[PDB]
Amino acid sequence: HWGYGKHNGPEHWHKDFPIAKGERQSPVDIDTHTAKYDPSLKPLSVSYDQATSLRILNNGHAFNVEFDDSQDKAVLKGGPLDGTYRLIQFHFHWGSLDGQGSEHTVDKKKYAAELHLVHWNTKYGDFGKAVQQPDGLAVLGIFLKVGSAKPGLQKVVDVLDSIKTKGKSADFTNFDPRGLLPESLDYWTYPGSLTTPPLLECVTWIVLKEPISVSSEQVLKFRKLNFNGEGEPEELMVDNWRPAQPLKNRQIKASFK
Ligand SMILES: CCc1cc2c(cc1OS(N)(=O)=O)CC[C@@H]1[C@@H]2CC[C@]2(C)[C@@H](OS(N)(=O)=O)CC[C@@H]12
Ligand SMILES: [Zn+2]
Ligand SMILES: [Zn+2]
Repeated sequence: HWGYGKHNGPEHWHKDFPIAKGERQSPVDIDTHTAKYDPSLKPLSVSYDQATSLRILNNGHAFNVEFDDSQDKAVLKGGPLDGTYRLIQFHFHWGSLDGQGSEHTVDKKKYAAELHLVHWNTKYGDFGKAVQQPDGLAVLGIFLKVGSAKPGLQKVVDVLDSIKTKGKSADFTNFDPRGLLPESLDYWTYPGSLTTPPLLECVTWIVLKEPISVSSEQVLKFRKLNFNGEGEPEELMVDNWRPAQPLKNRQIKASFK
């Protein structure tokens, strides 16, 4: 089964998922000097006030905080998008060291981690149908750097020991994702794909310019999670990120000067 090891990592994915070598794969390196400022781009609209988290799960790749997407309780709109996109879940990608971990890079710089808030286009009814569409998903990417602690992330960090291994899950209600956002919503945007199999090219990527800072203690608790399932040889869950892919015939647009 695909993973992030020497024998089943990103380099091996194309065998079971040919689209890994497609025309609009993600992540990609964001060259801030070649990114085009587009004055017609609109401010991003993040409406997370009625968000309803349900639980946190360790899927063997990363951990997911899921939300109730049966109503327009937490949506992303505006920016480069048309219509409404419902938040279904958020997860992270981190490294074994602070110098690596993010999937997207900025002028080749890699951050310690990357938060992905996944939303699907409401015009497609459900997430399953959305992924089969070129504009079915909108993933808000937010870089994480190590420094001061992020208060809004502590509730997440403290429950990880309860889902240490693959398959484990636990209730996780009333978590507010607004505590995970940086001050500015300035962003870069480009058409891409899921960064893990099935690697479907259904994503409008929106990557925030301003990263959030987390403490070394917080990211350390991320690295204590396991890739393996309970009762198996321990393999720490680290470096679950896919490297940058060829931009090909795409242009990264910036919402700010
Ligand atoms: C709905 C299609 C589908 C998608 C996804 C999975 C299983 C799926 O079902 S399948 N292919 O096994 O029948 C498992 C891994 C999922 C992926 C959708 C995109 C996800 C949330 C990724 O988000 S990301 N990095 O922002 O692109 C992380 C894990 C990914
Ligand atoms: Zn899996
Ligand atoms: Zn992701």
